[PDB]
Amino acid sequence: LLKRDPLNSMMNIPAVLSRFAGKGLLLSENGYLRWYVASMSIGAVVVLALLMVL
Amino acid sequence: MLLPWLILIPFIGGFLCWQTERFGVKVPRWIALITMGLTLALSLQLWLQGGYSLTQSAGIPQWQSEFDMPWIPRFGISIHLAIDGLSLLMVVLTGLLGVLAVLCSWKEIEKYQGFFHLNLMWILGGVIGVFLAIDMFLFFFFWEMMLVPMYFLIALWGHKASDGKTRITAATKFFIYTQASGLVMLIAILALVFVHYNATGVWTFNYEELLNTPMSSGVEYLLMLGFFIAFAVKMPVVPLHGWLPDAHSQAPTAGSVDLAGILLKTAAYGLLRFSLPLFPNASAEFAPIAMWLGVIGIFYGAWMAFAQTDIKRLIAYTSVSHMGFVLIAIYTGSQLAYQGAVIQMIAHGLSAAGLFILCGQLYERIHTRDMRMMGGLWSKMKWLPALSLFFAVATLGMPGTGNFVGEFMILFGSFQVVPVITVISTFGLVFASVYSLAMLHRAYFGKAKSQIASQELPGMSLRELFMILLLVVLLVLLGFYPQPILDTSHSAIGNIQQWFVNSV
Amino acid sequence: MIPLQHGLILAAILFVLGLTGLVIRRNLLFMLIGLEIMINASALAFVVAGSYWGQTDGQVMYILAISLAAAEASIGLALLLQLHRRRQNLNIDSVSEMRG
Amino acid sequence: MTITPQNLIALLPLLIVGLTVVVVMLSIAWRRNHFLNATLSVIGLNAALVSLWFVGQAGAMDVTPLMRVDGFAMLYTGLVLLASLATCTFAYPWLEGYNDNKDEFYLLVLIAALGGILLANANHLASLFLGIELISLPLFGLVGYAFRQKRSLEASIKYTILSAAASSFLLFGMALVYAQSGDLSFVALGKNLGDGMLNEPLLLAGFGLMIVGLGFKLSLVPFHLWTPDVYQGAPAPVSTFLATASKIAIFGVVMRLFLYAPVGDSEAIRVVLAIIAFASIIFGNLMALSQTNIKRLLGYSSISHLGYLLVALIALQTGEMSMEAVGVYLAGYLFSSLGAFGVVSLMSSPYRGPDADSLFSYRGLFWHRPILAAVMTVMMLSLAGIPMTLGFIGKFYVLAVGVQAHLWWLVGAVVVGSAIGLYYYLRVAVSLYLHAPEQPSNWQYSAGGIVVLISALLVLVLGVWPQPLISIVRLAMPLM
Ligand SMILES: CCCCCCCCCCCCCCCCCC(=O)OC[C@H](COP(=O)(O)OCCN)OC(=O)CCCCCCCCCCCCCCCCC
Ligand SMILES: CCCCCCCCCCCCCCCCCC(=O)OC[C@H](COP(=O)(O)OCCN)OC(=O)CCCCCCCCCCCCCCCCC
Ligand SMILES: CCCCCCCCCCCCCCCCCC(=O)OC[C@H](COP(=O)(O)OCCN)OC(=O)CCCCCCCCCCCCCCCCC
Ligand SMILES: CCCCCCCCCCCCCCCCCC(=O)OC[C@H](COP(=O)(O)OCCN)OC(=O)CCCCCCCCCCCCCCCCC
Ligand SMILES: CCCCCCCCCCCCCCCCCCCC
Ligand SMILES: CCCCCCCCCCCCCCCCCCCC
Ligand SMILES: CCCCCCCCCCCCCCCCCCCC
Repeated sequence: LLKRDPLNSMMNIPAVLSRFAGKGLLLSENGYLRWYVASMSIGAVVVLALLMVL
Repeated sequence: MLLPWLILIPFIGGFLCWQTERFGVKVPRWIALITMGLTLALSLQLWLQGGYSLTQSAGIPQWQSEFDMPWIPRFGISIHLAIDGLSLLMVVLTGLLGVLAVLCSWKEIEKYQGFFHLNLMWILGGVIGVFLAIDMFLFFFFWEMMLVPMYFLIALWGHKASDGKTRITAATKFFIYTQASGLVMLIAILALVFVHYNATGVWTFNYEELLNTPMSSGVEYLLMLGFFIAFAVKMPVVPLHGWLPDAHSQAPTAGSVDLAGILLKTAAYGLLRFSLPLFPNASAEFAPIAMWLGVIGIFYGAWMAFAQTDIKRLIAYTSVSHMGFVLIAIYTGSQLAYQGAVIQMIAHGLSAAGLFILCGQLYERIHTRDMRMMGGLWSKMKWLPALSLFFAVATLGMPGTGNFVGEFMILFGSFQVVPVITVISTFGLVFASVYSLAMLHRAYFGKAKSQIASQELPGMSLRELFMILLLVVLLVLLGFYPQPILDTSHSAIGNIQQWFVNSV
Repeated sequence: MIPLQHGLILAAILFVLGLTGLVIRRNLLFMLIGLEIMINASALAFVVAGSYWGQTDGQVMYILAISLAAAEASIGLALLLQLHRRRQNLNIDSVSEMRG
Repeated sequence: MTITPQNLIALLPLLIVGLTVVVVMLSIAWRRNHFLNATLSVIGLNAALVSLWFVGQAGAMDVTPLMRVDGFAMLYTGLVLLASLATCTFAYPWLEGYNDNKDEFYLLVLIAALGGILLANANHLASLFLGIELISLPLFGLVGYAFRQKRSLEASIKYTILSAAASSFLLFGMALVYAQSGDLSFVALGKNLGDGMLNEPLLLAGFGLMIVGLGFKLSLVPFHLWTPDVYQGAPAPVSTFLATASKIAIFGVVMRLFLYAPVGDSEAIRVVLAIIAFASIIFGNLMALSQTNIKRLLGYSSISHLGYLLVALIALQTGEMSMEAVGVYLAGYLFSSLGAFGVVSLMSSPYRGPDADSLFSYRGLFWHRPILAAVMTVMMLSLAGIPMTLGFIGKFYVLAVGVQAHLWWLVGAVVVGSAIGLYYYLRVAVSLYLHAPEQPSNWQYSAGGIVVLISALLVLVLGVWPQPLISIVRLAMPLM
């Protein structure tokens, strides 16, 4: 039952999570200028809303 | 004034080892042997002139030698070195292990061997530096600067039969583990320095002034936890052990990088000199968790070692089990268990060095590390199976070797403190005998399981054989006469123990 | 007699109109037109702020803003001419190969 | 206030760079000589450094309602001038390969250095706006200097459109702030609010729009998506100048703005900047994981490093060593990014044309150019924060500033992003020492080589021995 080091795999889980998160984040770098402008306006909306909340 | 030179001699020796690459390929090994012998002889001289057998515990801080020079005076950071009995035992141990590593990396006639020697001496001088530094930033700096040379000679100089992607993966895993834990230790160091600056007004990184730091229990617990995570990656403590078998298996096949970097545990020294004196109350509350992690490490390393088909991974898991014993010993607060932990550290270094050197020689003889591909090697080799039998007997815990002295003195002190953990650990010694005999039966006994095990293998070279026999003699001397080592480490061990138990 | 709030709201309306015109159009020319709308709205807001306090600084910032607008319109129309003369197409989604 | 003669003795780098612009322009009008115009540019920038020494002999004073010159301004001016000099040095072999007009590159580089100097000495919303435009629009020219190259034209269009949008956002925010405050001086941004009324919504929303523009300029998440495309598409010396000079100058003027604005210690802006710094560190490190292109990877790295800088910025008013930490980090980041994008520049020099690929292929660099592989490895370790490098000294400074201000979330973000950075930086370095399957002779290429070796020696020496740079940054205190 313990020939493949399960504790090593459970400690290797954050590397898998990091790879999945990086692959997911790289989808937003699609190269479209219109999406870049849209993301700038979305970030402006988020920053303004956060500043108005606090 | 020899500790600054104790760290500088390996650095200059490695630098000139790289420099003399123009003069030949057979040249830098002699320079490497010269600088490692010089460091070892200087450490032996400081041992002989130290008088550690006639000094009494007079309260932390108490050093045989001390030195301070302001490095970053803006932060109050200085090169602050010091030495006492335990630190000197550690530096003598890494000097001997570095000499063995140089003698093991012999006849490596290849281009850029001078850079391999430069990385080796950077690692060894760094280990000496963390063993000698008593400035917290300087200690952390030395702690983290072995990482680049170890990474480069694992990823570039490692096990050549494996793919280059595997060596790079193992090196990156080792680097990420140790450097992330080091950054956590840096956070703890910075928080401790800022707490002392707020509570007093004096800003410093000196260890002797940070000892008297009034703080709450939770803050001390968090600082201790940062230090403990940094030490638990390098100890190794389960489940942070996972870098170690792949780092060993993807180490260079000579079997010198293991001796130079891994096979001396700076983490046990770090716990003894920093986790217990700086945070004694937090260590006292943390002791059951560390003890049960040590028990889990003992049995998990034993079961892991039995399950391997690779000898090198098996030996790495034996190291995990023995360090579980040492981790139990450190948090007992017992002087007998502390001295047993010191003996166990030294004996583990010698015995694992012998095991890894013999495994490297066996791999050069048979071109494989798979235990299902051999058997009956007692009738094919002239010296290797009997020396391997001795070293498996030693790491089995047999009396007559220093491993028994360390292990049973740990268990005597622990049974004075924690009886149930001691009982479970002695059954761990049964498990140790099981995996040692399993390795001996799979490798050297029975019939040949393939074609490479059916031929008369070449004999042992005299340099390799003589340093293996030197390790054998030192282990037997440690088993039968450990008194000089105990008299050397007694004052430092007693001071740490008294500071730990009088603060709780 | 004129509120500062009304002039600021008018400038904000023109700014967000320029922003959505910038986003929704694939043609680069209408993107440049929306950029001109946004910068003119910002200059208008500076004029309103300067005229409210009775200061000359609003018109000075207006002058700096229209200097910026002139220079950016020049550079953007140069880039649009380059895109049209090298691709014969003003579609901005076709200029998208750098990604990842 | 008006201008005195001593105020002119507190203005020399601006005048020197402007006169260099005029002289280089008239020399172009005389003849199209690449060597002479490049040399005139580098002598003008060196003379601006000597003028910085001369004004260091002078004191600190408010030269305009706009400008304020103190040791803070001289430090940032020196960083900007060093970045510009390195850019010209890397640009000469690149422009030697470029079969079109070459000296316009130097004219725009000098004009951007002038804007960086203005941002370094800016004490006023008008000067900040003008300096931002003065570093932005020459970068529109420089990013698409090779406009016939399709990637460079793509990067030019992207950076031009997005920077015009960000300039509109910043200008609108400045207008709203002026509508509230009634004064464009930095020290009056919140002066007319008292009794805990610092959280007025118009001032906060104006500062939010300025934060959108500046965080675009600083590649802060979520205004960061332009960075890999613009970095990869731009010419490599232009990428060097962008990554070093633009971010250093804009972060210096952001440091000054948050220092003297009374609204700088509002909790809302601090929380928003903390979220932006957290997201920038984590997102840049995670997105640089699987990158085989060195320029895109360095763009994500720039995102993470500006996140660390933002962490240092948040602890300004609570702590004391925050501006010193920013100075030390900026010096280390300047030298590291200079060396990194410099190796990218010299291996992409000479310019091979609009049609040929500019792919780097760093794998196996040691076996045909060992010293550049060593310098690339040193800067990869420096951007990772390895203790033998000054990048660690900056990391230690920002970690100390986060510990002192008890910014534990940002400290944990620094540690986690540092580990992810270790993965991708060490992958790049070990790839440099791998084996390549299959695949100059002037003195300006050697000048770029000695520039990257000097930067490596400085980062290694100040990694082992950081005290001279610490004492250099500490004396550069401003007029409080
Ligand atoms: C993911 C990898 C990185 C690891 C995580 C990142 C670091 C996390 C640190 C969490 C710290 C939580 C602190 C909670 C309270 C904060 C506010 C507060 O009340 O602080 C109290 C105190 C300041 O009050 P004062 O009286 O001035 O201090 C004198 C102390 N007697 O505050 C102090 O005195 C300072 C307290 C400092 C505490 C130690 C910080 C480092 C601890 C080690 C690292 C974190 C734990 C181990 C790793 C977790 C798993 C990765
Ligand atoms: C993509 C991967 C990365 C992202 C995902 C993974 C998670 C990353 C983050 C991990 C770390 C989380 C934060 C850990 C620190 C929490 C600090 C905290 O809550 O402190 C509260 C308190 C502070 O002390 P306080 O009591 O306030 O002092 C003043 C009066 N006494 O504290 C106390 O009183 C003491 C509290 C001690 C227990 C908290 C720390 C637990 C640490 C667990 C790991 C280590 C476990 C031990 C070692 C295991 C083997 C190595
Ligand atoms: C309860 C009161 C009385 C307690 C004392 C009396 C009872 C205990 C007696 C235990 C006797 C066990 C004997 C096992 C001998 C195995 C020898 C052998 O050759 O085993 C086969 C194998 C060899 O390994 P290998 O070289 O790989 O060979 C190829 C694999 N066939 O090797 C193996 O497979 C390894 C076998 C490992 C056996 C471990 C035994 C541990 C015993 C612990 C005793 C604990 C007592 C208390 C228990 C808890 C009570 C609450
Ligand atoms: C016991 C708990 C309390 C103490 C906690 C102590 C924390 C610090 C010490 C432990 C660190 C564990 C790190 C585990 C991953 C180690 C890196 C690794 O395994 O990398 C290998 C892998 C690449 O493998 P490969 O298959 O080659 O990649 C595909 C491309 N060929 O690489 C990858 O796939 C990508 C690797 C990305 C970088 C590594 C992941 C970093 C994640 C954050 C680490 C900080 C700690 C967070 C909390 C940990 C859990 C408590
Ligand atoms: C009443 C008689 C006055 C005689 C002297 C008049 C001139 C004195 C003040 C001169 C100020 C010159 C300012 C030049 C600024 C140039 C800025 C260039 C930026 C690139
Ligand atoms: C502190 C900086 C640490 C990294 C320095 C990197 C540069 C050192 C000088 C060059 C060394 C090159 C060694 C190449 C060895 C290749 C071996 C291949 C066969 C195993
Ligand atoms: C995706 C990567 C996420 C990384 C997260 C890193 C988190 C590190 C640990 C942060 C712990 C913060 C604890 C704050 C306690 C504040 C107590 C205040 C009391 C007044």
